[PDB]
Amino acid sequence: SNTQAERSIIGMIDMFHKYTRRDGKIDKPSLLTMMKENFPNFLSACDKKGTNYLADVFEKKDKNEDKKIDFSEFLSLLGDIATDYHKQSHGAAPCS
Amino acid sequence: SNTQAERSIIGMIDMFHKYTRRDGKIDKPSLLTMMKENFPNFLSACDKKGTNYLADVFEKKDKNEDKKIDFSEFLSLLGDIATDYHKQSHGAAPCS
Ligand SMILES: [Ca+2]
Ligand SMILES: [Ca+2]
Ligand SMILES: [Cl-]
Ligand SMILES: [Cl-]
Ligand SMILES: [Zn+2]
Ligand SMILES: [Zn+2]
Repeated sequence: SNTQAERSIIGMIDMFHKYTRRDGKIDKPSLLTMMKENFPNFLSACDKKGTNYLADVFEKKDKNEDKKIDFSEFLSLLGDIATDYHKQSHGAAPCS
Repeated sequence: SNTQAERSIIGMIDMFHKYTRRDGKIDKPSLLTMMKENFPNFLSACDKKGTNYLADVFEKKDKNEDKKIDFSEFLSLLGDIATDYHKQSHGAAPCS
């Protein structure tokens, strides 16, 4: 029986696999769809602050500039999102 | 209403906060406890392969050698765990 933490991690792999193309990477329109579908409250908190997270997320996370997001770059994105939530838990405003 | 993905991320912050000391970092015995409590099936799969993940995890993840695991180093650990699960989902053996 997996724990909540283990299920969470497995769920992130399964989420990545909803959006990959045949080359095992996520293209730009698919990454935006993934964000809208899985992080809509995160995105809404950004909006309220005047920030359109989807304007630049692909360009910021496509570190090797191959116009795809691979699993390592996907993990980096999740780490950015987690870092925002962590800042919020310390009293920061969202999407700072 | 948060989504499953957003709840997962928030859950990782709350998990980090179960184990921090006053300086907002996780010390070595606490990190091992966190692993045993939250990733026991992950650890058991390692064992079966002949790998004791807890022998070196602290030393591998304490990148700045301050004898604490801060949030950024905690995210790196989660990314290692996710990368293992991702490899498994592609047919690799666990804890490779
Ligand atoms: Ca890329
Ligand atoms: Ca450290
Ligand atoms: Cl893939
Ligand atoms: Cl903290
Ligand atoms: Zn994959
Ligand atoms: Zn904290």
